Amino acid sequence: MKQLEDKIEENTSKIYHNTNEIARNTKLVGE
Amino acid sequence: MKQLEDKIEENTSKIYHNTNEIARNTKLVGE
Amino acid sequence: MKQLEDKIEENTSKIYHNTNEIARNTKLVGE
Ligand SMILES: [Cl-]
Ligand SMILES: [Cl-]
Ligand SMILES: [Cl-]
Repeated sequence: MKQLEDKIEENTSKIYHNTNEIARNTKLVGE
Repeated sequence: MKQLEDKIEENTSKIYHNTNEIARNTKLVGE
Repeated sequence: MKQLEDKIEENTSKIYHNTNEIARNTKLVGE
């Protein structure tokens, strides 16, 4: 349970960083 | 358990939206 | 529990593929 919460959080962190990288790419492809 | 399922689903939703944004960027960088 | 671990892993896999696609876009927007 605690390790599963850990694993969920590792995913949440990866998502957070992906969102920020995507946002950078979005800006660079934008007019 | 139910809240953990919730949290997993919040991640799944964030991923879904990231995938669609990535796809938009992929198209805009494509020839 | 086992299915929840499954679901977490489905998210981890989606994230992995998103990270690689983002990286491709990052390179294509880079100088
Ligand atoms: Cl997750
Ligand atoms: Cl992207
Ligand atoms: Cl993601």
